[PDB]
Amino acid sequence: KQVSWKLVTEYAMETKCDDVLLLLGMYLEFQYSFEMCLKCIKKEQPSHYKYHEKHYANAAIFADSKNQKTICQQAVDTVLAKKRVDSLQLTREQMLTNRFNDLLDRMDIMFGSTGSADIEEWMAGVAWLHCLLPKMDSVVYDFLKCMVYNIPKKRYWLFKGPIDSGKTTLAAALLELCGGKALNVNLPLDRLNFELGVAIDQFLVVFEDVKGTGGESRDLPSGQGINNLDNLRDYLDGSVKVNLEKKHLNKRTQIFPPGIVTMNEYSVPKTLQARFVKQIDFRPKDYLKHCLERSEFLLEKRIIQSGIALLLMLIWYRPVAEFAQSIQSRIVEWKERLDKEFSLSVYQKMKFNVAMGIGVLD
Amino acid sequence: KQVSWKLVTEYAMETKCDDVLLLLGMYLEFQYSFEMCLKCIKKEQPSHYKYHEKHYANAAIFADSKNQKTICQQAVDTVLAKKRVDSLQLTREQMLTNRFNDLLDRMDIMFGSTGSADIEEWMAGVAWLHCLLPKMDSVVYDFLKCMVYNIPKKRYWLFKGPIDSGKTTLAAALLELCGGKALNVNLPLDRLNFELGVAIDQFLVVFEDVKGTGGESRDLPSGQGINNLDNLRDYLDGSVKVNLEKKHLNKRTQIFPPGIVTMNEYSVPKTLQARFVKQIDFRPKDYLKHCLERSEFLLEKRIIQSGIALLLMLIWYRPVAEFAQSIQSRIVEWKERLDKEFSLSVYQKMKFNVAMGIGVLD
Amino acid sequence: KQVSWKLVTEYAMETKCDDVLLLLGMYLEFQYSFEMCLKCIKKEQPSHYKYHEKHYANAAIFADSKNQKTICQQAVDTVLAKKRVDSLQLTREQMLTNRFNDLLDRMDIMFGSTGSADIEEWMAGVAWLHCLLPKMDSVVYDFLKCMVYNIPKKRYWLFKGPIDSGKTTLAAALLELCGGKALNVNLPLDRLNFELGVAIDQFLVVFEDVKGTGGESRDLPSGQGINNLDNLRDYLDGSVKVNLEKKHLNKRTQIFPPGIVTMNEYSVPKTLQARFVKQIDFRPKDYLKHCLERSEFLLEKRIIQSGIALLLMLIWYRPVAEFAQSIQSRIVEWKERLDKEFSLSVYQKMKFNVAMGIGVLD
Amino acid sequence: KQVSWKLVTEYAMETKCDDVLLLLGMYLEFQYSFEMCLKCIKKEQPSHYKYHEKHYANAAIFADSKNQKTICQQAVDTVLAKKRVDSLQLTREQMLTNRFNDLLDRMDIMFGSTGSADIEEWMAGVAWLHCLLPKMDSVVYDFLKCMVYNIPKKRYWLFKGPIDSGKTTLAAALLELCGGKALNVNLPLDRLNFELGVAIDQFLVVFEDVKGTGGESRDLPSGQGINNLDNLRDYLDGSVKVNLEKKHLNKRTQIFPPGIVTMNEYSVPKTLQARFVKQIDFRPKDYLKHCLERSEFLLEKRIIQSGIALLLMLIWYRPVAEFAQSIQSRIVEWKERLDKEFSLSVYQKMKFNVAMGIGVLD
Amino acid sequence: KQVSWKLVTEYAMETKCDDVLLLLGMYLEFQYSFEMCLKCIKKEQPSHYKYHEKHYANAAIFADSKNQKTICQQAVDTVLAKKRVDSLQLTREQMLTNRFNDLLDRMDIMFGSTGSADIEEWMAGVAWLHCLLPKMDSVVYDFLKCMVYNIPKKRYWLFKGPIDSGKTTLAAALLELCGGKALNVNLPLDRLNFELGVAIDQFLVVFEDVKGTGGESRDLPSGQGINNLDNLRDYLDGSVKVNLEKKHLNKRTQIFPPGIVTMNEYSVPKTLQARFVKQIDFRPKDYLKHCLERSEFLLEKRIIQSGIALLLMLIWYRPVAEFAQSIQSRIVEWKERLDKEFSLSVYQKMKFNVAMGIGVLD
DNA sequence: TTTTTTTT
Ligand SMILES: Nc1ncnc2c1ncn2[C@@H]1O[C@H](COP(=O)(O)OP(=O)(O)OP(=O)(O)O)[C@@H](O)[C@H]1O
Ligand SMILES: Nc1ncnc2c1ncn2[C@@H]1O[C@H](COP(=O)(O)OP(=O)(O)OP(=O)(O)O)[C@@H](O)[C@H]1O
Ligand SMILES: Nc1ncnc2c1ncn2[C@@H]1O[C@H](COP(=O)(O)OP(=O)(O)OP(=O)(O)O)[C@@H](O)[C@H]1O
Ligand SMILES: Nc1ncnc2c1ncn2[C@@H]1O[C@H](COP(=O)(O)OP(=O)(O)OP(=O)(O)O)[C@@H](O)[C@H]1O
Ligand SMILES: Nc1ncnc2c1ncn2[C@@H]1O[C@H](COP(=O)(O)OP(=O)(O)OP(=O)(O)O)[C@@H](O)[C@H]1O
Repeated sequence: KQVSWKLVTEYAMETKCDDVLLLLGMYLEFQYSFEMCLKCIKKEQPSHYKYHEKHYANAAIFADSKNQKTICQQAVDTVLAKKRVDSLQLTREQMLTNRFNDLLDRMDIMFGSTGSADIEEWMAGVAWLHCLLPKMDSVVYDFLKCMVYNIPKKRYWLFKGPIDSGKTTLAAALLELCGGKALNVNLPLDRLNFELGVAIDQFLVVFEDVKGTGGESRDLPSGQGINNLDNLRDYLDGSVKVNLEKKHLNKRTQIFPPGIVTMNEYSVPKTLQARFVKQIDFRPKDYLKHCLERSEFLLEKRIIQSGIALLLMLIWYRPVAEFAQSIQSRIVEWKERLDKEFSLSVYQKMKFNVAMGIGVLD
Repeated sequence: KQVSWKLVTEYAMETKCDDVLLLLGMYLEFQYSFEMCLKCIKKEQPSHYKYHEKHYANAAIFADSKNQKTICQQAVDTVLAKKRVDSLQLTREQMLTNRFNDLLDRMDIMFGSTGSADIEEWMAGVAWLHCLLPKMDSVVYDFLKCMVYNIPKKRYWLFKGPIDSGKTTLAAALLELCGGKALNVNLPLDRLNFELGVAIDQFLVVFEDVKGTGGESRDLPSGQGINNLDNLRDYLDGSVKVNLEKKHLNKRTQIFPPGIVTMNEYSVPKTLQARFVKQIDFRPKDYLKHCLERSEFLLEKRIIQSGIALLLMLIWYRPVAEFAQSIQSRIVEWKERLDKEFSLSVYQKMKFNVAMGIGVLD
Repeated sequence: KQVSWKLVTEYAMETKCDDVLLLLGMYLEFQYSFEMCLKCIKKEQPSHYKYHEKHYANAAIFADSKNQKTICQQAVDTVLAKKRVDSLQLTREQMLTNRFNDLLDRMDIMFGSTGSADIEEWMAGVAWLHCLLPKMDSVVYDFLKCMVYNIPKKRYWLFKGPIDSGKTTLAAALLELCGGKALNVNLPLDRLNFELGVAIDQFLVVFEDVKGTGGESRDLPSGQGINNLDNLRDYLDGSVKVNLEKKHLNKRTQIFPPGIVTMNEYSVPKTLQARFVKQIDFRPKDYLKHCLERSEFLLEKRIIQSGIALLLMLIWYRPVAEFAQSIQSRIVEWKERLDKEFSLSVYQKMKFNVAMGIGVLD
Repeated sequence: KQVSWKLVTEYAMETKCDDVLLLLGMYLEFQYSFEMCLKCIKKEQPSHYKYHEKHYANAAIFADSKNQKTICQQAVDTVLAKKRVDSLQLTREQMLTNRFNDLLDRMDIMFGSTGSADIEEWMAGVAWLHCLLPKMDSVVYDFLKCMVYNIPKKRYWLFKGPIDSGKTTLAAALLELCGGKALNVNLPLDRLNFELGVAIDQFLVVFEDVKGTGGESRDLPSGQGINNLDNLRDYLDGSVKVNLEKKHLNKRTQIFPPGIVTMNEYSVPKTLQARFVKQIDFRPKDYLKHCLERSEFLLEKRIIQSGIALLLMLIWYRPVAEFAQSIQSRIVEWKERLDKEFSLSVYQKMKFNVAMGIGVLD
Repeated sequence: KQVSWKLVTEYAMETKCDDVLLLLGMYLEFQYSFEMCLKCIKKEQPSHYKYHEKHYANAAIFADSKNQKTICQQAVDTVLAKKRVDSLQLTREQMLTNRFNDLLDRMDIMFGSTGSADIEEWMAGVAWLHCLLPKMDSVVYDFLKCMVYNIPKKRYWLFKGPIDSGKTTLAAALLELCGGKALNVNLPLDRLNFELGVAIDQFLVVFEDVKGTGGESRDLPSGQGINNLDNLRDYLDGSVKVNLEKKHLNKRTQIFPPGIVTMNEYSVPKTLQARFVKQIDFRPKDYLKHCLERSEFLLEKRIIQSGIALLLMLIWYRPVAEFAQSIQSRIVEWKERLDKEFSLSVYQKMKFNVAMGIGVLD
């Protein structure tokens, strides 16, 4: 009798697991009899309780194997290969669809009866977030389209505002929605090339709080970020491929992803501002501050930064046809649930409440 | 007949051996006759005497294997896998339960029939610790709670006071209770960027004495930390995930852990000052150090900076319900032992000798 | 038939051999017929003549094997594994008496009927040696106690003094007496990461003649060595475990060994002086030079370097009660032997020759 | 009927071969019929023609093997193992006694019937070398004795003086006589760690023309060598065992070899000067150049660089009693052979020609 | 049946195949039937068409193997091993004769009826080369004999001249003539250690265009070359075996080859100046320039750089007597071909054209 | 995995 390396490879695929120890550990759990498994009876972790019965017989014989890490390494290679194929063949449209489908799957758990989350608290987050900018959901939808099209030159958005104007909050939320990375170009010009290597194969990137010079008039400390950027023109426009470092390893060539730039109100050289479409800017607004102060479970649960919160806002506001055709079925049922759960006047209470700067969950 | 790899792996799981060499050495000890194993008869180490008879026959065959380290490598992977699994499938509350459970196991054996320390020495330790700062047990319990929740921004406590004021001393014990690491930022900014990654997968972190700049106002050596820290604000508040830098080494996207700052009395820009939940002051105390020299077994045995002394201190003050709900069983069992073995009056005598700074024992 | 890996492993354990090439060479000597072995006949090395007969058969078959280095690798692992086990489970006393026993055993040879060197020379060495300092025997008792008791922060000693003050010599004797290890420091801190690997599982370590800074006014060459060590405060203080590198292997984490450091009389930072129990001066008591120049066998034989000279010094001065109990009869036995070979007059005659800087003997 | 790994190992021992590729290359040559082997018939180099006919049988089957490099590695391991066992257990006198036996064997071939060079040209070279320094052969005898005794901190000789004074020349012949390695320390320290790795198990080292600083006043180009070397006091002193690198090898711990430093006359800091027991001040000597110009065969055959020449000098000059007793039988024959083949009057005539600066011969 | 590893090794041997990928690719070409092989039928490369039909069947079986890279590894190591053997066992003269066989083989193909070299153009090259310095043929012969003798500290020639004086041109031809490699010492001192690695087992080296300092007096850019090279003084002298390394290889110890240094008019330190046996001063010359314009087939076919051009010059100018006895017969045949093909007046007309600054042809 | 590169 023999271990089926195939069945392990299935488990790795179905779970999208790609750490050889994470895989090895979880498969070994299945050696004990599913018949009595506490995690199963407690319906505790889906990547366990969905699977324990299926894999039981193979996991038992795997537990005797003299070869365990070799099997897991071949299984891990299979999952990395799948990512590699997808990265080079898929449309950007499909990638976002995949990313969206995964978030909806995790929301099925969070707000399922087994789940711990409260949909009303998360919806309170959407109201506060929606209030942050006029026509927030149109801003979000425009931004998403822009990333999916990745049209050259028309690729980069600028976020301006004072400290605590929320730009870092929203950037993080978008980055959690789409997937991507942040970068810090305030560095001197030697470190920069290794720094930029981070972007390789990412869907999206973000430039955090760049520093100009002479803004210390406005008490904004000087730095070189702008002067670095104003010499990175060819990366921003995305019109032609560039070579990206990574430490020790060889250079690789691709188009530098689209992205977002964030700053306090330093002066922007006219050369650089031409690189941006659609400069958004942010004020402070005392009532949002007072509201957070009276509904701190938002922050304490990290709701306001979540990609899940943005997805909920899109479902609440956008027409179904705006979603990619595959997920439209899941979109319909989530609209259905949300319509069933919040009658609109509930949401009007929440919005009106935030406008009064009182605690959104009155 | 041939070695059971499974039995070796059970022993590794049961004894939580991380190290291939440590595993190999101990398992080879079992090859001699259990039926007169003198180490067992001397009841020296549980890791041997609790297992030798059970593992004996397999250990005999193990000695003749041509392949020994390969068996041990796979067994060690099994233990490391269990860590990685738990590290992604638990509440912070569960982790503390496990941490405390294990320490209590050590107290059980250490103060057992093997009786290898006098509890009173630790109680003098507890008494010394408790007199350091008002309601010292509450300080532990509330800082502890604070670290369990990891609520954003409500995350950093400042410890301040002169040289040799015990701030370093306290943290070392407390960090040993919980698990985590120290850090330094008295650094030109590059060297900050090579520290950061030691925080990876750390439950908690601590800043060693921060050199502020311009310290020579106190005649303190100036160093870089104060401005660096304000220029690190988000790592404090733990609002949004990041990835962190050792030299070279790996990271996985996570929030920067909560923590503690320790300080000789440099200034703070109220920007950085606003980042904190608490200030707590320190000094040497002169009767107390004249007690230490009169009480030196405390320091010889290091108990003064054992987290065990904190665990014991908590058990003396806090009520059973205030504890991890299953382990509450063990809590009463130890409260029974402690309250039986020690009246409040004997504690008051120690506490009084502590108060005099005379050697705690009389 | 086939090689027994067991018998090779026994030889490695029994010799406590440590290097895989050394073992391979050592064992292959046994392949020749025992009956005529010249090394056996003329009793040159215990490591050979004790064993050739016992291992001849297995050595003959070993000499043919196509796997010889693999066999030796497993054996070397077995010796290393025992070291690792003992490093955790033993008391610092138990370790120290193990060390002393091997010295006693060697002396049973070196003054046995073979007795390959003449105890008078060694005692003359011991004379020059105790004559180096006030209370030298008591000073070493204080040192040894300190190293067993292994207290944090109060953990290391400093030697200071001119070129040829002898400080390095005394360290080398204490290093051998304990069986510690020695570490360079005058290097960049990346390279350090693997030198420190030698400190894994050692009773003790030493650092040497560290290049200070600003020394040039005295011709004293400044260097990175001092400033590098400014960082390493936990390693010195022994406040918590640190992980250490080892090559083609796991890293491992433990408290860093206690130790000492020596210097010629550089500057010292006020922050680091804070972390040594004891600082010791050394001087050109030039008449000692005059003697040794004229007593050269002591130096040629490295007698005044030998840890044996200190073990002899200890056997002379200290009461058997001051020794660890288990060996105490061996102390009597050797004490008697020296009394049966010497008297305080004889020592004091030699002592006075050293005091006179005249050749030790008349 | 497969390859005998034993016979391959035996050949490697006989030849004293370390490089696995050199071993592989030479052993393959034996695959063809020795019966006609031109390298045999022309008796070209002895490491072939002595051994070919014996090994041919096994060399044929070796040539078909699929494991070839693996077999050669094990044989190379055996040679390296032998060097390490000898390094620990022989007296330094024995090492040199064995070394002299090898050179004497080569002199049997050099001046045999194969007779590739005549004894008079080397004896002319001896006269040239003895003319270089006052009491040359006495200096040779002193140096050997110093290296054999290996007295700690009295281990190093400094060769100093202007360019083309001959210090490189003299160092070269000693290095051949004793066997050892050259090292260059002028390179940056971070590279240097692996340079010293070559010194493992070596008898002797020579550091070549390290560069100082400040002698630019005379145009001596400045460099790092002195400062690098001054980090290495320990390695010079031989007081204590130190740790040595190799690529992909863990550190070896041993005492670092003694030997020679050459310099054009930069200044030596006191701390470094203190570590040289002797210094020799070479000087340019016009008539040598005019002799050399008319004695070209010396340089072409590299005669004055051979340890062979120094051995011939010692045999001409020293009492038989100074040689280690085992060799003295051979010394008698070489003394006889020399006195047979040369008058003293010829040697006197030669040294006169040298003294005149003329071509050595008339 | 099974792959014959011996036959692949024979192919590698007979093609001198140093690179494992190049070997693999070419051997796999043979798996198709030679009977139709277009590379054979169009006689495109001799290292294919000579061998295809012989190796065919073993190529077909090799094409199925699962070990293909391992077989190529073994074959390539024997090619490397044979060079390693030859490096030690040949005389420098006999090496040079082997190299001349190899160039003379290539010349049989080049100037063959097959192939395309019109020897008229190459003889024009000899004319232009013979103009560059007085007594050109004597200069080349003197260099060759110097390289054979390899006299210690008389090993290096220095080429000085204005930029554009043919100095790298002449070096290029010598390097091909002798075999050997070019090095760049102007690198930063860190990289330099791996640079010198390529010298291993090479016969000759050239240092291109070393920058001095202060030559900005002529607008020579300054750089490190001269400083670095004087740190390598030991390597030039060639008396003793230096240590060399390549990436991931442990060091090899050998005598560093002789060679040429090229530079513009920088000042050169006395120490480094003393290492050169001969200096040659190149200069711009208008007639060569004006000739070369009207003679550009020389440059377009690189005749002026080729070692083949120098060989033709030697064959023209030097007696049969000066070659070694093995090649002398083949030299006579080439002398016969040249004298038949040309005549003095034809050649003299070329030199006359060049000196007149005409195109070489009229 | 070390090593090389990074890091110095
Ligand atoms: N309208 C607002 N008025 C006042 N405070 C606000 C407002 N919106 C958000 N904040 C506060 O700002 C805090 C910090 O948010 P965030 O880091 O995203 O801002 P930011 O503008 O990007 O800041 P910075 O430039 O300092 O990084 C939030 O946690 C919230 O408490
Ligand atoms: N309150 C106290 N009473 C008695 N002794 C104390 C007290 N505080 C500290 N000391 C002594 O000083 C030692 C050093 O304490 P610690 O390193 O924690 O102080 P620190 O304030 O962090 O010092 P520094 O700022 O100088 O680094 C303690 O371990 C203890 O021996
Ligand atoms: N009292 C003394 N007077 C003179 N010389 C002494 C004295 N004590 C020791 N020495 C000499 O010191 C020499 C070297 O000893 P050692 O290396 O231990 O000294 P050190 O002070 O550590 O020197 P360094 O700092 O140079 O390494 C010995 O050979 C010995 O002869
Ligand atoms: N004392 C001398 N007088 C004259 N010529 C000498 C003398 N010694 C050496 N020579 C000549 O100088 C050449 C180089 O000698 P050598 O390399 O030994 O000198 P060095 O002083 O060590 O030089 P450097 O410091 O430059 O390396 C010898 O080959 C010989 O031709
Ligand atoms: N003496 C000369 N006078 C004028 N042009 C020449 C001369 N020699 C060669 N040239 C032409 O110009 C170039 C100059 O020579 P070369 O290419 O060898 O450059 P270099 O300046 O002498 O060398 P390097 O770049 O190594 O310092 C040649 O390639 C050739 O085309």
